[PDB]
Amino acid sequence: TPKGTIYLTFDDGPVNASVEVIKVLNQGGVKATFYFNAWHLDGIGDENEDRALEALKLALDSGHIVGNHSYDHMIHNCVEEFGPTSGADCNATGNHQIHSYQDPVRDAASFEQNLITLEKYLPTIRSYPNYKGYELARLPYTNGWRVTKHFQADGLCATSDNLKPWEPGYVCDPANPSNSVKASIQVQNILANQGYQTHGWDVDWAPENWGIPMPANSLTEAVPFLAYVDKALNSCSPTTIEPINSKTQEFPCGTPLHADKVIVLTHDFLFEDGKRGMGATQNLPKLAEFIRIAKEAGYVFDTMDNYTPRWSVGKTYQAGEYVLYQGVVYKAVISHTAQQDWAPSSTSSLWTNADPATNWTLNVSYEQGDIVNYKGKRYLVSVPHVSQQDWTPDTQNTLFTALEL
Amino acid sequence: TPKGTIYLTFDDGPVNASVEVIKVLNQGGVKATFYFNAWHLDGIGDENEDRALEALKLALDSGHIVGNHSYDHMIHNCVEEFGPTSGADCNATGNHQIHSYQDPVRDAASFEQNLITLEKYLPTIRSYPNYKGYELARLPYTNGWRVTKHFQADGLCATSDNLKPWEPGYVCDPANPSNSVKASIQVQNILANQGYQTHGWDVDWAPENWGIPMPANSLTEAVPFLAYVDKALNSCSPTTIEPINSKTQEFPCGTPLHADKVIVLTHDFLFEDGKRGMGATQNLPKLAEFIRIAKEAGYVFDTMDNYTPRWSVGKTYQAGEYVLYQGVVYKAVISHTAQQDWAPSSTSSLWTNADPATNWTLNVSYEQGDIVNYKGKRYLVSVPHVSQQDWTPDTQNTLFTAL
Ligand code: NA
Ligand code: NA
Ligand SMILES: [Zn+2]
Ligand SMILES: [Zn+2]
Repeated sequence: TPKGTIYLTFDDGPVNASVEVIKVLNQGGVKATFYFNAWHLDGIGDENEDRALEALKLALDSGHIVGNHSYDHMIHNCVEEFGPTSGADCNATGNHQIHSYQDPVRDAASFEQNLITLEKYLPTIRSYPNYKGYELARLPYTNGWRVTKHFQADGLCATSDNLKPWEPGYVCDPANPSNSVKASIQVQNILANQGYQTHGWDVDWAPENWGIPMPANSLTEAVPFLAYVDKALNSCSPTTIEPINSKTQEFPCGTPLHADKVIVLTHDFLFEDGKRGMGATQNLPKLAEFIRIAKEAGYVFDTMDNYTPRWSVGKTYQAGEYVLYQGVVYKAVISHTAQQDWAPSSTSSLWTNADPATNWTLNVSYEQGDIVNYKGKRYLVSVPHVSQQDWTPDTQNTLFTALEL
Repeated sequence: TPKGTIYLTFDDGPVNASVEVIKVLNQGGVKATFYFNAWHLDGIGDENEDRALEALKLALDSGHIVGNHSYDHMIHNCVEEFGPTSGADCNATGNHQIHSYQDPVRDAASFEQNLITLEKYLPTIRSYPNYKGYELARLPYTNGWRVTKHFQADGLCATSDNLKPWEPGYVCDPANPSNSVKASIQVQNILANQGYQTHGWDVDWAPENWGIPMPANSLTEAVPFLAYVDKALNSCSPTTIEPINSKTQEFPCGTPLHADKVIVLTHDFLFEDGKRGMGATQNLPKLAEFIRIAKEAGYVFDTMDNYTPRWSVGKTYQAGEYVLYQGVVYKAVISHTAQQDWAPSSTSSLWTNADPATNWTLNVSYEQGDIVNYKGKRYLVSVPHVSQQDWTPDTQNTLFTAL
């Protein structure tokens, strides 16, 4: 039985480099998750991306999971007017992490636009079970988390209102986060109410040095990176990770769903021979080696659609354990062995709804102090209870108290 | 028992006229369904629409259901280049029904842009249980239907590639529909795979004559319209309705979910004092009276979120009866009484998935000849069976055969 589970996640695809990366994953006998920005398909993402559609098709046909990284990676907030050149413009200024989130509603809508463009270039995409663009997402620049009702946490210094995080004079106050960070929090919540889960990362496989020519060549080697993963295992990395803008300060250390698991973040473009260095030639062998020696050490590889285990007939669940079923998260009320007719639902007494959302819903175990949205108003939970059809916040003055607003 | 159930549906909102209509419903003690086009919120729908946001807010706060009629009512297909004036341009030419659907992928995407814009102007909209824009839709111009696996049917002469239905030389051939109609069928399928249901209508509450100086004034009066509804009840209206472009030729007459129900189609704009006539003054009284005399005649009013009854604990179901549960359609396998811990699902033994979709899914009772989509390929169902996790089409050569 294994040491733990590693989840390879690649951000910022689909681009040309993605193709060889995928092939390498297949040769290594592993699946992975790709959080995509569909603007590359439109050829305006300022990358070698003529093979974008090919790379999307390949990822899906190979059984890899596809999740939502938003349409334009929030570049519409890096410029005054978004257009075909905006990607190039933002790379010129290098202001990706400045004012990255502004209008949380418009920024949230970016993910829905991502859905549209993906289904535009590949009309059959929803026929792929491993297509999870409508369920799994990750916020650009941000190590934030919306997994369960009690497993959520934000990147409180992910983005800035002023200076870049490395510029001298940059200041990060977790207790008084930037307006950009606040906006990104709002984005998290909006996605959660739309049924999305969002995940951050435990370690980042990145250049050891971004300041040199050909920075991609400095990607940590396989063995040492495996060391970093070992240390990450059950060590609440998100709180200790560097740099400061990659931290998840209020991460619920020791939360069950996170035990024995390490989420690896990396980027497709780091594996291409191009403007960032000899990524393909130097780094593809590293990816191949890492997978080989990780399996050898007792690790298994899995994808983000399973990070929360999917409910399955015949398996025994303990009271308090979480599962994922038909897009909804549930928490076991009593220990038992699942059978055909006993699946989690809005009326099941064996399970309660534990989505990381804030809209009032059926069969949720609400605690005192909880706040839910309903029919355009906010309501404070005054009495702990399990919600039901008749007990809507606007008719239950004992359970809920309307707020001003 | 009631004589039947009427479902009032209002299309083409939200606009100024919507406000008073809603009030009339509220005064009448009834709920209704509103299929909206959000482009009015952007102020480019060529109507009195400065109170659009107020009207949407109101319909939701009043308990009315909101469904998806697409962002721009497909006006982007009525012009060469869609823009702020396109609504006006299309009303000028009157070419709405020509080339109405072209690229079905884009046209379907319109229904989704609609979601975005609605949530843009009302960020709290998803906190309304009665907001069903992502689940309930209706295609412009089209009396089409995606209800269950066995209850689907298209408006086969709804739109044209050439001539309008009144023009000389016009012919409608249900067996060889126009490219526009074909595209609209594809749109229906795409929405269904995204989890949508779509509904047509049984009668159309419209001007008796569009050719008079104030056509809105000719809206059928309460009594004669109530007669139309009496006639429509349990007599397969979609097949006999006029004009020809409002017909649903292959509508499943007698299908269980359609029994004792009449869906009324009308438009918000028909109840405004403006360019179409004295809609407010002349017609709002017709609406108010109709409700009164309808209830009196023994009808009850309900909304489209219940057209397929929602699964409820304690109720007894017969084998083959359909319910709606958490956005999915289900069919009872045997007669039973619903109980808390045994709800319809992808693993239930009491129910099978009966969504009107074409993508391969769990717990569907597949029949021989059926065609499903999976990982980019189409498969014929060679052996009838109930689907399950392990029996994916690409690994079960007995159950499925690639095309
Ligand atoms: Na979900
Ligand atoms: Na649905
Ligand atoms: Zn990124
Ligand atoms: Zn319409």
